[PDB]
Amino acid sequence: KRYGEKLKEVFLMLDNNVVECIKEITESSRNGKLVFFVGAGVSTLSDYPQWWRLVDKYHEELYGSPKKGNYSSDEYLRIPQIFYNVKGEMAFDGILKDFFQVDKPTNPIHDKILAMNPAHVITTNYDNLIDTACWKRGKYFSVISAEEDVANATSSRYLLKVHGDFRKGFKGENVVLKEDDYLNYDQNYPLISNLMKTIIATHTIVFIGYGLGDYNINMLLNWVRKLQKDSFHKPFFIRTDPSPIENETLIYYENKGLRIIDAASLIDSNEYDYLERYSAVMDLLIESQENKFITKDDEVIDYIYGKISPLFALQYIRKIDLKHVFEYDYHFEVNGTVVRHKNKGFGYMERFFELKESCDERSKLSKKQYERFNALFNFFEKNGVICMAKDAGTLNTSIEINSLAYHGKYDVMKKFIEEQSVSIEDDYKKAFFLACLGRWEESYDLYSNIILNSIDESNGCVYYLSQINRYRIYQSITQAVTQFNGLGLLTFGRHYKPFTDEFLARIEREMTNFNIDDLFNGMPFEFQKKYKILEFLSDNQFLYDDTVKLFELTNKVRSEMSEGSYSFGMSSDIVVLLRLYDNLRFLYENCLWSVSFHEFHQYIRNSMSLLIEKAEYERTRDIDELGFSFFGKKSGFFMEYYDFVNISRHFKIDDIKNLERS
Amino acid sequence: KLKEVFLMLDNNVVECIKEITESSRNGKLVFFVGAGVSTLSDYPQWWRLVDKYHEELYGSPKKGNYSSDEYLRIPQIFYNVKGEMAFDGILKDFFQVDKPTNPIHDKILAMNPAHVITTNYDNLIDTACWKRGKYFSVISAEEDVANATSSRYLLKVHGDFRKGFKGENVVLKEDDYLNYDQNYPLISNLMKTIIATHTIVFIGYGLGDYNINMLLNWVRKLQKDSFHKPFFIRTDPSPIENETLIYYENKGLRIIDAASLIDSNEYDYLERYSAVMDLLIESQENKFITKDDEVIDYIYGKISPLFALQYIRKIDLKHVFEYDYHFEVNGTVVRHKNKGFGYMERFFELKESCDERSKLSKKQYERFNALFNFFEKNGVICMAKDAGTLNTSIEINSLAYHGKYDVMKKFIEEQSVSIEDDYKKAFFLACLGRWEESYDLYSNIILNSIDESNGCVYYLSQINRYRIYQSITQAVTQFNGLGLLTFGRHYKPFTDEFLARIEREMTNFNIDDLFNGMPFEFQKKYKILEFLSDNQFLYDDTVKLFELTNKVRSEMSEGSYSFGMSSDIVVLLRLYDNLRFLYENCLWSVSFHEFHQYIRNSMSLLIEKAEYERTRDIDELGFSFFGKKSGFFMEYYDFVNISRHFKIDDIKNLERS
Ligand SMILES: NC(=O)c1ccc[n+]([C@@H]2O[C@H](COP(=O)([O-])OP(=O)(O)OC[C@H]3O[C@@H](n4cnc5c(N)ncnc54)[C@H](O)[C@@H]3O)[C@@H](O)[C@H]2O)c1
Ligand SMILES: NC(=O)c1ccc[n+]([C@@H]2O[C@H](COP(=O)([O-])OP(=O)(O)OC[C@H]3O[C@@H](n4cnc5c(N)ncnc54)[C@H](O)[C@@H]3O)[C@@H](O)[C@H]2O)c1
Repeated sequence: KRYGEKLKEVFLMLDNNVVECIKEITESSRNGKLVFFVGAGVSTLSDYPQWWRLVDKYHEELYGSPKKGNYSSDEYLRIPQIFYNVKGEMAFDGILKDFFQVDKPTNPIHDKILAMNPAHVITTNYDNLIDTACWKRGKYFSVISAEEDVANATSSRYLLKVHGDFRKGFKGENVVLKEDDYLNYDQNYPLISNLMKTIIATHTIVFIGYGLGDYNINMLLNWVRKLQKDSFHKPFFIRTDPSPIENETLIYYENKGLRIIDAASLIDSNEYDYLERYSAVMDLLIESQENKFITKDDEVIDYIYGKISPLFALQYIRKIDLKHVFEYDYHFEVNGTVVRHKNKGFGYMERFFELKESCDERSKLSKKQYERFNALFNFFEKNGVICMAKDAGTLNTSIEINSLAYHGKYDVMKKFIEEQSVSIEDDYKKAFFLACLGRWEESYDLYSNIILNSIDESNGCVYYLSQINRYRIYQSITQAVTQFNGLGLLTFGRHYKPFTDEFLARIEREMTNFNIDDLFNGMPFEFQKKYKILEFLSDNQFLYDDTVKLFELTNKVRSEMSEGSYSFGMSSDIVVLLRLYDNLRFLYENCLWSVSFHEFHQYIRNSMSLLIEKAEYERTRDIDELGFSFFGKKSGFFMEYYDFVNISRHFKIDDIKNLERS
Repeated sequence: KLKEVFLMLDNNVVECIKEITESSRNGKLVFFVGAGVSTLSDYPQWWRLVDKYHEELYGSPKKGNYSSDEYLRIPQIFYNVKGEMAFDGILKDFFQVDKPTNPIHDKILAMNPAHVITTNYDNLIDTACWKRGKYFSVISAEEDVANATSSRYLLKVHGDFRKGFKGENVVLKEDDYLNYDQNYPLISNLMKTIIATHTIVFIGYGLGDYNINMLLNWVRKLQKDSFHKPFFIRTDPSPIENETLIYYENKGLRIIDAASLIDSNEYDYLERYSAVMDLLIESQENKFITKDDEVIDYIYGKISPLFALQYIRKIDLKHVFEYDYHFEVNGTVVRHKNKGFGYMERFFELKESCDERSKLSKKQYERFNALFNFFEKNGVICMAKDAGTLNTSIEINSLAYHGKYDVMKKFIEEQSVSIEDDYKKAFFLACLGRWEESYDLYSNIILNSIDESNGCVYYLSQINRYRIYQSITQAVTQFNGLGLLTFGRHYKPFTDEFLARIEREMTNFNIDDLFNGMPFEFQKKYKILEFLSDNQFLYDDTVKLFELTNKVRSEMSEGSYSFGMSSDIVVLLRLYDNLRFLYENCLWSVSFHEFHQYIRNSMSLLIEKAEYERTRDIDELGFSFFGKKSGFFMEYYDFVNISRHFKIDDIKNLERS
């Protein structure tokens, strides 16, 4: 608690450089492209026998007593080999076994490194501690200690254990410890050597547990020396030695390709408080990831703008989608009021609403922030966002859909189609209108053209939506052809051929072995991060949770005793109606063809029928409980133009008769 | 016609085709695309330019086959003597030209390759990609590796002229090849890491290619049998001899000579390409069930992982076989969306006939026995058309269902011997009133399941622990706020430290990603369990109940009287199947409120239908002797269900109605 503030004090103290390091690392963490090269120090915390202690065992067994001290890199690798060569190989394995067979505990740092959502973890350790913490937390990684495993992996995420491991047996052949092990590494570990390097090239590397004079750190530095300048992202280093890095050192290693983050300088601790140093440099990143470090109105404005700007390409956003956009930090209700939800940090949305309420506070902001605030205000007013539920009141709700297709303006749609397009969005709307009028070959051609142009235009959204709509158009064409060939000729009295053989053959040939499941995955990770809410558009079926939620309308105990638990003092009727309206508006305003499928019609029918049945039952129970004059002819369900058109479009004669007689 | 080709395909060919297809359905195939593919699109073959340099340098063509040396030297002699400008001039002239995406390009992208490494300077693979609508990050220069934005890559290992038709952006002359790893260290490694972790299928190269031969000399060094032998799609007119087939096969390759697959004239290239490319590999994407033993092996492969569980819902089986057949609640099997050999019908025929079972070879009768036992226990009887007199029975062996609390206490007290006993003990503790002990035991099981296993018990323990934590949180919420008034005292079932610890431990846990984070092998083997992590477990049954309620109430209003089987039997069958599945697998989902509501609705509809069918014996039997006898009557299981899943208000309402 007090330290929490001290962590923030450290955070305040962080020079721009440490903040930048933390910044890129935290962004990388989120992108899914961080890797941690975890060395020995992170396990000396768990007391895993340090190496000098084993090099020392060998010195004492070999010659007779411990060395002077300061084993260099050479002695680190040669005393093990001398013993191996002179005292034996089966003894070498016994010394190892005695020290390394001891099961140690798992440190706090092991879960922090894993808390940052590391894409992979490279490690020059034989211990199975990263590999146990992984399991405790549930993070499944593919451990690669041996060459044989490089190809027999399962996940793309990896626990690359360079320098082997004792999973197969405590023998110095299953690990890299002595001089020859390190000398012939490339020859004896070709695939693991490469896997480490490709990962270093692509993902961001944050070293933790190594010295700057470590053998491995300086080996990688010589490889990176070869790499082309700016062909690689510089790796970060976490120096947890117990003192400030001599500025000279900082520079040399900085130029060699490191970006040190000395903990000794970021906090103050005793000479032997190694864990403290780790936690300091490690916590700044963890908290920073959570965006807990934020105080200014400009900061929350920038955060919300960065989160919201990509959605401007759309026309309407469902209230449920906003929950996923903000990562469950807030609940977005159909009523338009938003509430806090598992948010441990600054109330940025509270600040945004407070700014909206008061003009002077808005004037306090800068000019660019003022423009961003204006844009966000416009977007929120369009999508229907109100202040917090605490500050709520007699909020109203009206349904309005801006779409010529919904209102059946066939003449206006044809006139628009006949016009000359000016933008790709106009082409998308034209294709949707063509599909709505039954002209499906023209819609397919226009969607193909839009797909061809968007990829070059860098319009990922239109590209994705056009691909989905083209697939749906192809499916509709296929089912229509099957129906016409199966029964169309009989009922019509004559065989009808709306589509020529050449077009059918061409579409069959072009869309062969097509898979809509992998469409979203292949898009760049930037798009997947910005527009994740659209993933559900690629699923085979949807609107299942909404259908399941209809059970509440079938409840009977509510009439005897109802608490209005749904939302805040709202019945399930209003919630379901607003959910249906939101779904309808989102589908119709975004020009999506999925409206024309059986599932949507069935969902609409079920919702409307259950709502009307609940209204009738409520009226009957009200009449029964009180006198007949009380609600004798009261109508618990009120209809409007939108309900009329919905019923007309989505109900059959049998459904209407069943509703009327029910 | 390809049927004959298929028939002819030797075991070798079909084995190659099998692995290539299967790797693709997993997402691990990679195509090494060479020059030939682009010559199908009449792109200047290299020797055309080697010969252009050999003419502007010397004065004529080499009138001979360019060796591996002259391919790389003639370009360099010209560069060293005629300069960079002209070198790049001929480059612009021959290569600044548009050519069409040949058919083989699309075939390749139809295999949905994970990556496409290529030694081509052209952009034909890239165009086919955009046209197909398949994205790939193109890496053709060192810098591109660090700035890529996708997992998939179009690694152009010899550069491309996308940055201009200069020779500085490509590998063609000799110095470029000699200093390759020095100049392209990142792309060199990337290719090699993919080769190691993906199945490579070369296409567009000859066995004597410089590149093919260099890769093979590196695989020699791998020297740990840690590499998947790369397939090589030969497509030269003549048939590959045997001496070479042996030598190059030993050197690391798996040749698939198209000449052997299909006969052709000396210059029929797109023909040899297509046959091996799609008319075989792509056309063989399906199964090859043609023997009495392959049926048993396939069924055992699809059914073995389910042995870890105790019972399987019949409806869920629809997803096990990928919609190949419809499984009905009454135990009947119907064909649906299956165009290949009928293997379940063959299995049923073998079950009926003992001689067919005797025909099975050794080591396969035990698998048939296990499958027969599993199907008999699950209740699958036979195919629909051969249906006999189906029967209905109820049997739940779960101890907690019958409310034998003392027996569960004794079981908990007794020592455990296997993690299954620990799971049962955790379920018993949850059903007895110990949330802390159940949580601790679930955590213990999660910790101790590190050893090799199917990963099922670990996943179920995680889900159960999450649900138990949710129940603990709700209990605390209604204790600290309402427990004071309910009992008049501040009841403290759990200490603050335990609550804080459990809150801290899973503050980052997200049930949504629990299934995705599991190994890929588990996902393709135990996919049915995914629905256990959301309300999708109870979607189809609820819709069916709604439809049946609507139909039954419509018939009630009409007043018709059928003389056949009751139309609400499916509701009872689904209800009992769901109860058995949830109770025999020791799952906490039995405690959910939506499950209680569904049970209440189903039994209320059943009771209403029974009450209506009770009174019909006075109208239909009063005007004519013709009538019916079938009905519904109370029993122990229904009594327990009602006592557990109904409130006093619902029972009073049913009594009134
Ligand atoms: N060969 C030797 O130099 C030698 C000989 C005898 C004793 N020691 C002892 O070993 C200790 C560490 O030296 P080293 O061999 O690891 O090389 P080192 O000090 O270069 O270690 C590099 C990294 O290991 C981490 N680390 C070191 N000791 C740690 C600890 N106790 N807990 C957590 N992290 C730790 C540090 O954060 C550092 O970043 C020294 O304090 C020294 O007393 C070293
Ligand atoms: N040796 C030369 O440099 C040279 C000189 C002049 C003419 N040619 C002519 O060019 C042809 C191929 O020359 P190469 O040295 O590249 O052969 P190659 O064997 O090196 O070709 C490599 C791969 O490309 C394939 N391939 C060859 N021609 C193809 C085509 N037109 N379409 C599709 N795939 C094709 C081959 O089957 C082989 O698998 C020869 O038939 C020859 O008549 C070659």
